[PDB]
Amino acid sequence: IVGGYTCGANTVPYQVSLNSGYHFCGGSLINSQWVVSAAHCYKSGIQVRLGEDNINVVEGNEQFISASKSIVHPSYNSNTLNNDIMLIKLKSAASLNSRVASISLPTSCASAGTQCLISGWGNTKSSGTSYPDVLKCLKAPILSDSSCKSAYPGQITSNMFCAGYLEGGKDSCQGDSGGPVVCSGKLQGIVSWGSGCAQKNKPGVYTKVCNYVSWIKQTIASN
Ligand SMILES: NCc1ccccc1
Ligand SMILES: [Ca+2]
Repeated sequence: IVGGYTCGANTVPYQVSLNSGYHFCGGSLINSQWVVSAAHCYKSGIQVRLGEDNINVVEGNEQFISASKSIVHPSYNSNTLNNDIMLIKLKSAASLNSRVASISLPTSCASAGTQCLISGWGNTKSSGTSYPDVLKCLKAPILSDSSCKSAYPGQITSNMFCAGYLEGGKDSCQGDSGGPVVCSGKLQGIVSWGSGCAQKNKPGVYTKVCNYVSWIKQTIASN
């Protein structure tokens, strides 16, 4: 997250870190057994880390649970990033408490202009590299579809939305991928892609979760 703020420990209780020996992507806990992330975060050998603030210090509220199954969306296209969504099943159920909690799936798609909360442990610099140890947060509005399509001509599908600031300076970044975009208390986006971080006229692009609720619910009911 570039241009954000320190969230505060366990104030984003649905945020997870995906670990393969090191943090590599975020995700969101949607019930006691299942995490949503980005398909482009797929790896074999994922451990899900819940209850984290500092990812390099064991602080006492963590739960570390290995994945038993990953399911990339059937229509994921890694070239275009269309359908950039993946479900991860935990080997055992998480213990839900005030520091580890699920986020609800949406009923309706969020509206342009709504302020959302984006969070992660990704790079904090627009130019250069600095990775934080504690969770960072950013408030950013959903942009109009016409603004989004003008920023990325020929590249925006109906399964994507843009959020952020056309003037630059505040954005998600590398290492935030797969993490949550929460608007009005519901999971509306997944950190997906963009052109760099916090550059002018190049806002972040997010997977539009409201288009996938049927697939999520069917998949959970069968696995
Ligand atoms: N600035 C959007 C973004 C997010 C994740 C990875 C790359 C770019
Ligand atoms: Ca920790």
